[PDB]
Amino acid sequence: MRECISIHVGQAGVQIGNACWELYCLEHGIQPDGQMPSDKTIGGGDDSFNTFFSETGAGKHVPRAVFVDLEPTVIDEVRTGTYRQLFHPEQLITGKEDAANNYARGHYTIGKEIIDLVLDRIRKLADQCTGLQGFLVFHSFGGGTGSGFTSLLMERLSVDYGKKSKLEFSIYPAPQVSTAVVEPYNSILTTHTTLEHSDCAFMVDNEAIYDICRRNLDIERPTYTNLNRLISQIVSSITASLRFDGALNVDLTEFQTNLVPYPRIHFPLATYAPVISAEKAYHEQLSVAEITNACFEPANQMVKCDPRHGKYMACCLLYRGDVVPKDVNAAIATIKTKRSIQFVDWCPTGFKVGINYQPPTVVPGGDLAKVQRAVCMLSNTTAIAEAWARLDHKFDLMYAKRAFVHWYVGEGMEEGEFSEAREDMAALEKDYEEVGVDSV
Amino acid sequence: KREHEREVIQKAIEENNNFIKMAKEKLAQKMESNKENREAHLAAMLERLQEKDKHAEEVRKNKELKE
Amino acid sequence: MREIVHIQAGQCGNQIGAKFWEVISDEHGIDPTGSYHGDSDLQLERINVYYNEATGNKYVPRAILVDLEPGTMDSVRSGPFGQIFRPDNFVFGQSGAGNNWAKGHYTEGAELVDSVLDVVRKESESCDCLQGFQLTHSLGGGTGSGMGTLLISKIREEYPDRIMNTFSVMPSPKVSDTVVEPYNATLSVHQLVENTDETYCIDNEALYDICFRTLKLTTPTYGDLNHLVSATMSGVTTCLRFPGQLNADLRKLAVNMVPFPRLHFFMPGFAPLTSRGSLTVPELTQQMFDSKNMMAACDPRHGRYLTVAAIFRGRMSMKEVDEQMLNVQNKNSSYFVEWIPNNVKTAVCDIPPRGLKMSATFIGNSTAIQELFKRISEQFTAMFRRKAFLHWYTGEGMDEMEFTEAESNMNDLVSEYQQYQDATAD
Ligand SMILES: CC(=O)O[C@@]12CO[C@@H]1C[C@H](O)[C@@]1(C)C(=O)[C@H](O)C3=C(C)[C@@H](OC(=O)[C@H](O)[C@@H](NC(=O)CBr)c4ccccc4)C[C@@](O)([C@@H](OC(=O)c4ccccc4)[C@H]21)C3(C)C
Ligand SMILES: Nc1nc2c(ncn2[C@@H]2O[C@H](COP(=O)(O)OP(=O)(O)OP(=O)(O)O)[C@@H](O)[C@H]2O)c(=O)[nH]1
Ligand SMILES: Nc1nc2c(ncn2[C@@H]2O[C@H](COP(=O)(O)OP(=O)(O)O)[C@@H](O)[C@H]2O)c(=O)[nH]1
Ligand SMILES: [Mg+2]
Ligand SMILES: [Mg+2]
Repeated sequence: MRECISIHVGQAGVQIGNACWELYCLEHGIQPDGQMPSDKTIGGGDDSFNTFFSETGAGKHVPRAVFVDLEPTVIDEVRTGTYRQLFHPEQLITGKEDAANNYARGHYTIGKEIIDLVLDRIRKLADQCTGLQGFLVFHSFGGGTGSGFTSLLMERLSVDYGKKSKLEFSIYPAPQVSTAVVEPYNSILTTHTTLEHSDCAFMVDNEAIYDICRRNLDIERPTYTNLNRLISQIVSSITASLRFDGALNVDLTEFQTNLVPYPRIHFPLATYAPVISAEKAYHEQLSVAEITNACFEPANQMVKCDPRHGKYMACCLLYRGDVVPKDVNAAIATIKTKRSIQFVDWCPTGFKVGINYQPPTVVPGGDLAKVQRAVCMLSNTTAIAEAWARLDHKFDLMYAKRAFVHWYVGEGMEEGEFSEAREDMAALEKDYEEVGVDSV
Repeated sequence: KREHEREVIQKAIEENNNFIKMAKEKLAQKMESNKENREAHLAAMLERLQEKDKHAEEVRKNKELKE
Repeated sequence: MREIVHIQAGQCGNQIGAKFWEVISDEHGIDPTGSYHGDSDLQLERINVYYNEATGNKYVPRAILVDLEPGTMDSVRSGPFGQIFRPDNFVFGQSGAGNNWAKGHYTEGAELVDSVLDVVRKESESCDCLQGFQLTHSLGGGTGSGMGTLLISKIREEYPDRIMNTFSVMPSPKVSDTVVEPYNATLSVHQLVENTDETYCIDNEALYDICFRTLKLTTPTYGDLNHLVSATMSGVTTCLRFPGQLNADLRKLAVNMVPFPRLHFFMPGFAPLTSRGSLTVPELTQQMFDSKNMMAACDPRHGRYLTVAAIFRGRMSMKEVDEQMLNVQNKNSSYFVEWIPNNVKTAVCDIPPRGLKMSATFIGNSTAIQELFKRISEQFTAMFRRKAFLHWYTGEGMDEMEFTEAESNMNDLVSEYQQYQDATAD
């Protein structure tokens, strides 16, 4: 029961999915061949990790996941990689021609040729679930597949699965590792098209992860591997409540109840601590107080914005490792006296706390030090709208000249889809202003 | 109260079914509108290229006449 | 994989085409006999883009050699790498073009174009997923100018959803004496604006000035000029031939470089460039943005950049490359349009060229390219003013209106580049 299906779309989604499933196997003691010596339930079971792994008769624990990309070279690395025996070939779906950084090609010209096959494979995973809870969709904003194909999939998923929950991990574009000038276009197009089909979306700003890797890990020029290994730790913290059980464990859906006050306001701000190198961790044992204080340092946010200049509508703390409530409550009490935390007047000001006792782990040969305790804060702040504003401004600069629009029109799109998507973003920015105004 | 309980859950079913239905129709309209637009652009491209082919035959026909 | 079909037409096209296949065969470890003798698996990872794999583990260029006279193609066959080409892909006539665009486009070229299309289809049908075509030719002659643009329009009829890319050599009186070259160039550019997706402008005036002024070559030969083209052509195709993230295919390159369909004429550049009788990341960057290193006779500080692609080759600090690329953009922000944010993309390839340890290739879409077209337009209108040499073209069936329309279309191209150079955000 309570199974979750993961769907990794495009290069970013696939490569982040690689880091997540590797980290999941290490956390659960699953070997690269899928065997799990600790699991005495052979062929099945209702353990907490069974929400993310199915089980075969031969004792193989298979990710409940689909990998889809419109070109094959990235998923080909999964097919021949270390964890190639983890997945069945039917879970790794590829085309031959990618979307060329063009939302229109991912949503229409190329994506429509493979969408039925993708839904068929997703249906095959769903049929093995006794009580499917929903989907987790990993994709980039900037790519043609991550933007165009994802929105097509999300539209199709609403039709085939009704109101079944759909969560996103979305990769927000950054100039340091950007590959296309039209990434602001694809971002606005896919945000508008997916908005009504997503229940909750965790944006991950590549520039924020880039800075964290440079500043906190002393990495001169971070690679995707550097970024993805950090992103997987944050994804792990968020899904840990689904994959482990405990007395103090709080289900992600229960955090979701607090995080989403209106359907469109469903973009939580994530903050993760501690991100520290092995050299710096060797001296320091970072306490509950220290990692909690770090959650309110804006330099540790997954999206660059200033919460001090916004208002809070929710604040959740997801602890993992050697953490007891006594120390959490003491650390929160110190935070509330020394930190600028202003809530809107229409919601309570408490912090919702969850604790997973399973300590975090790291992939061998990584840069993150192995720590005894960690925490991911999920907050709903109006300040995250600053991320939309930066994208909308770049959209406006290009669209006023209709720059690159001919590539989209040539694939069948109309200018009206651009203006319609941009007005939806304007309304969304306006929605974030209104929810922060005091009542009367 | 029993009839109100049945009207609530009937409303929930009707709302979900209406969301599915309207999402299915909007998507079918977008894919059809996109298919027509892209085909129309490819048609205009070929018609311009075929206008160049007839012009190349009028040039060859014009050279033959002046002999 | 994602196959490109290569076509070379005319004397110049087959000349720079042969040099292109030698430089990249060396980089991929392919010998003149088609066998692989390299030492890195990165050489074979994307070899299918430009090479077929035949029996005996041989690698055959996916190339088609076209000319209206056998002279240039016989020298290619008996050249250094002549044995590597597929003998069935040699399509040549006998009559010749006589440096007449009308003969290449309408009469002698149209007589041979169907024979060229037959071998195009054979190569394209054998493609897992054809991405498009690249054509090497000159605009000043007859075969490459006239029949090259004819091949472009005929291929675009059968592959309308594929990318059409050209390496077009612009005529200059510093290199060629033929007087009707401004006519052939203007008639060809009229076709390239409509039927190609991206064109590298290989200006012979720039190649001469680089050889003369920079390289201290007193008497530049065609071998000298083509030496620069091969270094440039190797550079601008590195992203298509080796594993990479940026501009890895022709369509992604077009989406990054072409903000408006008609403005698809790129200004290529290379660094370093110094005479034989005479390096850091900051110096590579400054040189690659310098007018003296551009393969088009255009000063980029006379216009503004719409888009730029910069490829660094060799072992170097990526952190330093990122800093220097941000540095040159911030210090020269006036020369980049503010309404296209983040319009400079940078790639790094580990494997350097043969002779150098570090190099840089520059691909720029600059409104200063209008200086190149204004030069061709000025030479065109100086002859069309007095109706000079028109009888070579009317004798093939052409009317004066075609010349007027080609002159108006290129004048409009100049106005477009000026319109977007003057565009502002606020
Ligand atoms: C390219 C390059 O750097 O050119 C200059 C020119 O300014 C550069 C700066 C150099 O340092 C200088 C000066 C050399 O001193 C060097 O000793 C040296 C190299 C590295 C040779 O080039 C190589 O070996 C490369 O790997 C090369 N492949 C070929 O060129 C063989 Br087709 C390549 C480059 C880029 C991509 C793929 C392949 C060329 C050269 O003759 C010399 O150029 C010329 O005299 C020349 C004359 C006319 C036109 C063009 C060049 C050279 C020689 C002398 C052999
Ligand atoms: N964090 C992270 N970001 C990535 C990764 N790969 C790509 N990106 C980002 O994703 C954006 C580019 O989109 P991609 O996912 O690579 O493109 P795609 O989804 O495969 O779509 P197409 O290739 O155009 O068909 C850029 O902003 C990249 O920085 C990754 O592995 N990790
Ligand atoms: N850079 C370069 N330019 C050339 C070469 N051969 C010819 N050209 C130029 O091309 C123009 C003549 O075109 P040509 O190739 O002879 O025409 P075609 O063979 O009939 O198609 C002149 O402007 C020459 O300067 C070459 O090998 N290298
Ligand atoms: Mg991709
Ligand atoms: Mg000649």
